[PDB]
Amino acid sequence: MNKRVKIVATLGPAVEIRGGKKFGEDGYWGEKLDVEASAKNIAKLIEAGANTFRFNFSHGDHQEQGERMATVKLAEKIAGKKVGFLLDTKGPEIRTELFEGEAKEYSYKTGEKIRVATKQGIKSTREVIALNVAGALDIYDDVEVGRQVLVDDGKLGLRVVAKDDATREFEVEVENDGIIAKQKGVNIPNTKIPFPALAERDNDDIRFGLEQGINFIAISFVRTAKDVNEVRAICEETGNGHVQLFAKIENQQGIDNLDEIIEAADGIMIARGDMGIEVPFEMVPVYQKMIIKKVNAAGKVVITATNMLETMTEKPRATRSEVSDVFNAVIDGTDATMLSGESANGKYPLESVTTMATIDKNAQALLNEYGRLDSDSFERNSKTEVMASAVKDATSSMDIKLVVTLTKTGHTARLISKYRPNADILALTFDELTERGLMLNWGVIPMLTDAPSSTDDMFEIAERKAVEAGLVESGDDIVIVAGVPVGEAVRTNTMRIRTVR
Amino acid sequence: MNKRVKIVATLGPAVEIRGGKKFGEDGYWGEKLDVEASAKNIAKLIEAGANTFRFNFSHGDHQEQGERMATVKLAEKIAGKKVGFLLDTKGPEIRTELFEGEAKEYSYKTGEKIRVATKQGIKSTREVIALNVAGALDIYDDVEVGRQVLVDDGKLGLRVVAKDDATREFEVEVENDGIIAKQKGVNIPNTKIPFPALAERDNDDIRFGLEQGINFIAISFVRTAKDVNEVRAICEETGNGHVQLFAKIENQQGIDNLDEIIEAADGIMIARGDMGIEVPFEMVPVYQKMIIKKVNAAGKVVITATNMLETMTEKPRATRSEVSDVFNAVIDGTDATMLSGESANGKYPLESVTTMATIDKNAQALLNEYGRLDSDSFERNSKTEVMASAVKDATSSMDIKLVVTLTKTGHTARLISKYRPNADILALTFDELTERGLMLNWGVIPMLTDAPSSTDDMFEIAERKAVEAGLVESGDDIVIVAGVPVGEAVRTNTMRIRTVR
Amino acid sequence: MNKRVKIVATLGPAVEIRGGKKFGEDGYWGEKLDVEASAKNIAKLIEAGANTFRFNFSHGDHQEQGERMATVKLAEKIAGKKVGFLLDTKGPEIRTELFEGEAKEYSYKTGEKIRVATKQGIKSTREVIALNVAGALDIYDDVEVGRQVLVDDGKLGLRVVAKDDATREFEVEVENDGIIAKQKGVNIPNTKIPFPALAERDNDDIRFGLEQGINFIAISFVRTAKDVNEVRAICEETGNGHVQLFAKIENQQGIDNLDEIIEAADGIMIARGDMGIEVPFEMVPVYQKMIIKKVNAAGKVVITATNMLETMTEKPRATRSEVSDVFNAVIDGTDATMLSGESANGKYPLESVTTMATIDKNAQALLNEYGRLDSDSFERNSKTEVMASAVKDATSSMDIKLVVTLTKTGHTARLISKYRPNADILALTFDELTERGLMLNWGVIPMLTDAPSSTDDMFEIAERKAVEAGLVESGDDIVIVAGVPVGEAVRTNTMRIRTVR
Amino acid sequence: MNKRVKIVATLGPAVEIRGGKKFGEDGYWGEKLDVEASAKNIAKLIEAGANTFRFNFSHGDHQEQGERMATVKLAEKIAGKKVGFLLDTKGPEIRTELFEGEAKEYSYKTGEKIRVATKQGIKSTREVIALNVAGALDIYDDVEVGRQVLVDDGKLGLRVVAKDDATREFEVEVENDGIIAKQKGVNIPNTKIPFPALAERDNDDIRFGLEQGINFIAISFVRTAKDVNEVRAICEETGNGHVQLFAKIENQQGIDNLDEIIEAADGIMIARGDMGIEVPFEMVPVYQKMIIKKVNAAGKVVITATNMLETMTEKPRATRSEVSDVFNAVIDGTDATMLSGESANGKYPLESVTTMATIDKNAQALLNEYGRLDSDSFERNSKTEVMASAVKDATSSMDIKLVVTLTKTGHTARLISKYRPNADILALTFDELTERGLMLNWGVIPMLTDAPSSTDDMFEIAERKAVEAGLVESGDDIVIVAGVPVGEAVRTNTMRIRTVR
Ligand SMILES: [Mg+2]
Ligand SMILES: [Mg+2]
Ligand SMILES: [Mg+2]
Ligand SMILES: [Mg+2]
Repeated sequence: MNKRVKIVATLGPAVEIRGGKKFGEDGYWGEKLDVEASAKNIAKLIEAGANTFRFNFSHGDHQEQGERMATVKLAEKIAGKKVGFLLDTKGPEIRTELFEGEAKEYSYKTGEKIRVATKQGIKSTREVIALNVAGALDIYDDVEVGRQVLVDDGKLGLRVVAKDDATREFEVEVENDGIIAKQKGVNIPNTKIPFPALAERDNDDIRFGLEQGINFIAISFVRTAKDVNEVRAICEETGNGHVQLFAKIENQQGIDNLDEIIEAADGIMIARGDMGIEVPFEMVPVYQKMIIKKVNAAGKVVITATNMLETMTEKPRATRSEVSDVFNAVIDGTDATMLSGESANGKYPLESVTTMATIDKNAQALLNEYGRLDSDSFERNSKTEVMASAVKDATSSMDIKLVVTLTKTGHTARLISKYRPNADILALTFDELTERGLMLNWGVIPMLTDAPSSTDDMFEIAERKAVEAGLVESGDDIVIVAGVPVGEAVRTNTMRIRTVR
Repeated sequence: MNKRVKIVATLGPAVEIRGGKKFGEDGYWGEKLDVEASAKNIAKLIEAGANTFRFNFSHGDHQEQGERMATVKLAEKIAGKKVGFLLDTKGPEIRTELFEGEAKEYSYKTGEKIRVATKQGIKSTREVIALNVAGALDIYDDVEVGRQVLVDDGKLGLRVVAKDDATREFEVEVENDGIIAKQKGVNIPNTKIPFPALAERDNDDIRFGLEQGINFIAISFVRTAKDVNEVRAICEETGNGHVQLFAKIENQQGIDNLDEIIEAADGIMIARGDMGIEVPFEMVPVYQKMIIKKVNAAGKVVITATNMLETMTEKPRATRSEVSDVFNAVIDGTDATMLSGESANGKYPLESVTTMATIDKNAQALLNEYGRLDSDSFERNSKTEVMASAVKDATSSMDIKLVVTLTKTGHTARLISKYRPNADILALTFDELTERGLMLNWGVIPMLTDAPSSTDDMFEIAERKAVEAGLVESGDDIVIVAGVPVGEAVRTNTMRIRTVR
Repeated sequence: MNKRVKIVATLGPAVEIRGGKKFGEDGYWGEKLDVEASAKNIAKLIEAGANTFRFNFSHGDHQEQGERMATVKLAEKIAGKKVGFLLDTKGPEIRTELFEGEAKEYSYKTGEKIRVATKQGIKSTREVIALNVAGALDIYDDVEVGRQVLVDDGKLGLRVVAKDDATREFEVEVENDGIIAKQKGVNIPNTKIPFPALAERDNDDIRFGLEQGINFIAISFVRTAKDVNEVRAICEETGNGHVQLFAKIENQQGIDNLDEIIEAADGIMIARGDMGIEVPFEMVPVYQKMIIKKVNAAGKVVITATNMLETMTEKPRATRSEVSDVFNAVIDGTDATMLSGESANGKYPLESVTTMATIDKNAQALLNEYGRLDSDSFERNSKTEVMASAVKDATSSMDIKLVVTLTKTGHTARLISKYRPNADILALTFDELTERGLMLNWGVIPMLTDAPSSTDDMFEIAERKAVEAGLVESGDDIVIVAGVPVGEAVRTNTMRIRTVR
Repeated sequence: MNKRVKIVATLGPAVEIRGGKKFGEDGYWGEKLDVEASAKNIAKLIEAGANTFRFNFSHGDHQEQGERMATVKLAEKIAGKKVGFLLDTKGPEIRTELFEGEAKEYSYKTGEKIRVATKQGIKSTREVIALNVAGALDIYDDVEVGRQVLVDDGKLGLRVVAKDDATREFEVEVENDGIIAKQKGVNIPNTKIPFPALAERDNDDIRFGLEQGINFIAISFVRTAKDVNEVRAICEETGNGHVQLFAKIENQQGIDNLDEIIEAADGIMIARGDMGIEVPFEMVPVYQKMIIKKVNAAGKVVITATNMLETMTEKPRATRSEVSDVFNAVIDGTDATMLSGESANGKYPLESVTTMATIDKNAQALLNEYGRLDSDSFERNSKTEVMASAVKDATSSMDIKLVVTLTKTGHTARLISKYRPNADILALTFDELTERGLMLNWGVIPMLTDAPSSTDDMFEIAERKAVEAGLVESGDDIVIVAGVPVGEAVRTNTMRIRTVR
């Protein structure tokens, strides 16, 4: 069987070996990276069914990230299977500042009264909490009395009951017992802090990433089309127009402007962590279903991500609720699922990938009977639409082992992908950028080949590759779809059903 | 603007000129056929939408029929358009014998008692009626007391009330006021007169016909598959495998065995004349609809025939009932309509064709909304069915001006024909037998061309021909369907939607 | 076994006995109506499936029509079954005037040149034709050069090639060999002769008719809603609100304004005679199907009329084309079929009815599989529509022998009628006007009974009547539908499936 | 809005107050129960939307359980809303024995070798583990070499590599690092230990429960129909035939025999805990979907249960994966969801109920567009089926606020429940057993009322109750469904749509 649902695995130290020393062993950070040993460990993740690696630019300097990408390049060589490179921007993050006296955290109780400091550069005390705002913004005038400041995944709330113009501070009340640790996430819902469309740090992060060579960018805290287009401008400036941009919907502004953001972007990442704090917690499953449906209708790529298998950071087997969650992400019709901590810094990086894939394959057995995605709802008054519909009805009506595309831009592959055929899709292409850019599209198995001389040659090549890759043998039925001639920039116009000789 | 429903026109004297004298004028039969001027009259029928000519071998010797076929051959050259040649067998006909004293007809009254003579060779009297049974069969032992002998289209009935073994005669009672003319048809329902599967006259008629060159044969009074296969054997023997056989369903045995007859034959002719006498009169519309449905499901050709525009034999304009009748034949999904008397020996042969075509085109504008044929009912587990389904859905979903196919055997053209696309079907072929054999298939325009070297050449040829024939112009969308490669004996597997340059 | 399609039979002399003498026998017109023996003949029509009688006020004075209505009243008492009374208006008819010298008809040839006289009161000559225009209108100023004057069912055409202002005449050319007899119909297509919305003769005809007691009125040559409302006003004035008005669509203005006419009227009569002359002949089947569809969607009654079984005027058995025509009227979803000449002044009035019913019952066995009416197309946002839908689905899903309704206004019966259930509809009512007014609605069997005291009593009455009428026996399933309470003016809201005890 | 999805809450100490002392405070078990104070706390759970309480007979003696049920009886009085009483059997549980020297647990490492003791009565050592098998069964001959013994929720595995016939012990290897605590669950998959269909302890538990008064029984570890029928026998013996039996599918034998078990039982409980250990972990979501679908098709009740909101035992807010899991249980079309530990012994009993309900209401907003259950797939050739389908289509086609049933046995309520109307269902009934037995049926709001005298009275009562309960006001549309007359034992036959006056 072929895992049709794509996997994004966040890379980190959990895979990286230093002087024969694994993550957790003391003075690990002291020793230097063994590139060969980690690449061998990364190769086991690729084999486990990871399709793309995520470089989270919230943590790690350019040296750290760029070296990691160099290791993956060699890991591809060991496994002999390519994968996509995804960069994740820090964006307008707010964190709790460091504590005076190397205090790591403090405990509070409900009813307690404390202050939050809007001044930048200063350290935290138990009595006053200093915020690290990205790009050193003053947020004093942008958060009002009665607003809510949340710390460590929204687990601890502080209600703003007064502002002091004298010190530019917020007087807050502790809503529940909890811990305020240093370097923890801060969220302030139902606010519009005037963060730039593009902050200078994120410009640098992307430019550094584009220089190393990336296939994707996930833009954090996308509020509007403007935020996506400011990144698009850089990609086109640097001669990286092939880079596909995922808007991360992390907040209410993102949901309100979802329609214009989906138009602007090449896909969406459902960022459930930040989203769960910013909107009612019991409403995240509603937005997850709605968002996947609309992105699919735009023919674009959706990633369901964050806390998919949270517990496997610490424990070898997931909870029944995590397994259910990953299971229904496939049944809503997500293109891709994402491991963040599980693969970056947990104790079970390879098992988390193996757990996620096995669930992904089991759900795809139930897609036919239970799948929430419907191809019938789509418009059918255009040549591409009737041609895709005919391919899907083929796979519906017969035992079709494989749909085989020859695609210059990969357009045909995204078209058939969108219709969710009851078959694996071979996407044959003529350049590596197009090959690696198709890695997150549902059911699509990208393969590099030589351009065809003619339509008959095209049909020869398609059968020859699928047979050589071992995907089909004699007696198996395949569908061959293309914009003929493939060399010219024409959209899908041709379909051929072939019994493999 | 392209008549999708085919027209079968019965040929006869009505078009034939003799010493410059039209049929009806004084001593016409004396003078010889002015072939050239006759062919001009047949040419105008073709130009007015006739697609096939019927040679009814019930009337006319071989010299008469063979001459007529020669005239049509020259008529196509005048028109510069080809048509199919259909032979209709006499079959197991019963007729009233000639009258003593050159009397033409006799009048009877209800309650009158008379006799019917089973002896062959003898003449008719007013008081005793002699039957001309095909091949001089004795029917005394095959007709029972209480059976019913019908004369002149079942307009006059005679009940058998007694048999006389001495004279081998039937004592009959006249059941309604009516005329018994000489040479009128005789029908006996609910009987099994043991006529041979193939009678010696019909073997010779077909052999003569096959020698001249015919594309179709209509077998009269088909009771069983056996009757069809006896004719099939001759076609195989003589090297005429390409000849397509229509079973004429003219009787109860034919209705009961319709399923095995449809398997045996290449299509059906609904013979409403004989059928109306043999079955309840008010049940003819039930059998017409049922038969069309089943023949379509077998992918074969159905012809609705007899009294389609009866009154246009005598009068320039048809009745509103006749216009209705031809109209609903198209809406039940007949491949073809047939004029018998209107074109063979009527006063308005050309007007009958013109009236029939205009009705045919009007009905075809209502086929989409009101058509009683449903292509969704068909099985869809095979590559021909999914490929035809995709062609039909294309024409459903877009403005498709033309479906174009390249077919060696014509299989693809019959396949798309069966699915009744909302488009004209250009069927490009490589031999005249295949061209002429496609002439009765719904919506199919057969055209001869050269075989394609390659699949891309195939796509070039299809667009080039449809543009040259004036069927499509620049900007128009076409579908191209084929079994690739066209030279190999493989069924339909390839579909291309092409914007005509 | 219950004829669902209603029959309208035109009454006339063909059934009327005079001094024991049938119509046709010597000096028939001299002798007086033997009412009792005539009523016996009308009784056998009702028994053979006539549901309504048509009094055509084009021919016959008030004395003649009023006597006929009296005979039908006594005919129902002989049959012990009731029927509806339909009056047909003369309307803006044009006829050829009487000939000088008691000449009955004259023969012309193509290319002949003659004149048509616009003066009123004058007689016809062979060389000059005088028109009898209803209400003595001058049509000289309302007909243009190049227009076409048709005589005897549009069988003979005269082209207006010149006008003479001096004599106020049209110079015409005979366009085909044909007869101009006296008292024959005259038609001028593509004209707006300014006939009044309601002419004084038709006001008096209706007033006379309403006085006798009629259930329906067919308004001839309806051009607009205005023409229908002028008649509506009289029905309201005279306390005859219950009279249901059928617009006869006889012309182009009627076709164009069909939408506003269907809103104004209680149903439509498809008048194929006049319509065939006024519109292209081969377009009559298009308008018949379209009109039936729209009238059904308005929940109203459609009657397909004229030349349904033409030949049975002269001959005992119809043509196969006529049987086809009446057959497809039922399959297009006509509520009723109408014999005009066949029952009014033909040799086979009772046989015509018997032939028509037998065809009607045969077609109704094919309505489920082939019926071109679709009740799924109807809007479903209201409680009547969901309630009717549920009744139709009940009859679809189970063997429902009968639908039984109790209706004060008859609204529920028209509702279920509109949805064309696969069941007979017993409509129990509380007054004769409502009983007789339901007689032309498809599948509805009107029966008088006593109002119910309660909903449970309603369910008792419905089962008791259907058992007593012999429509259902023990073990049979029925559906009971009503607007509860039946006494209150409320639309259908209640449905009960009952196994008959 | 009305929570349509039912909630089962497991009751326990977390709600019970002892000498003003809550669970966790030391020497709590010492003090006696305050009945009034706990009932006040249980009343807040009922208000929070708990519909049924589960008494888990694995933990607590008869004194403890029977007192708890007495408290709930008073809690109903405080809240003034009734709930169902569900008893859960211990069944063939295997637990780890107590440890010598009051050792609470021991730590092992992979590769370690230890023995498992099949002798009963004996205590545990670190070197030898003693099993507490229900009813003191010898399992030595029923578990084979190569089998797998799992402890604490299958988190620690021991592979059987040898059997010692001398001591009747299993030689085992530790598969993973883990803890073996005392009184922890033991599972041995792919074994058929010959536990009785009914063990003497479970007979006593049920008989004690039936005496106190229960509405439901959940039978643990159902393998076959036989296991369900042995409990059915007791219910009928004791005059408790109204008690509804849920088979808990906890094992492979249960899944293999699911069809015969669903026939035998009144519903199913998906017991995900035991099931997750007994079958592949990644396959629990597959069995959850399949099981819900089949139970629905049988018209029976399904409960999705175990670890629905696990983390809320310790923490005030659930994980995003738990919220997703509870969300998709509603979207698969579960009748009911279940809290076990969360409500029995966690720190957040009332918040767990409130969390579960809020999720349940949010999912039911998405049931219309995304619901996996389909009413169209059901048979429709029976009176009840067409009547339910008509009710569902009503709610589909209009804004129906409420479906109102009057039901003697509650049959009509289960019928409409099964079709999952887009409306709340008032189930009006005449006895408390029927009222409390309907509490776990999806969307059903049970209410006691007086029997109706007549059908009209029935329609009065239905509107009057729904208006008095505040469920509908003037202008709101309701559907009233019943087997008329309601007093007689007849299945559903009547439907009425009423605008609330
Ligand atoms: Mg985030
Ligand atoms: Mg014949
Ligand atoms: Mg008229
Ligand atoms: Mg369990």
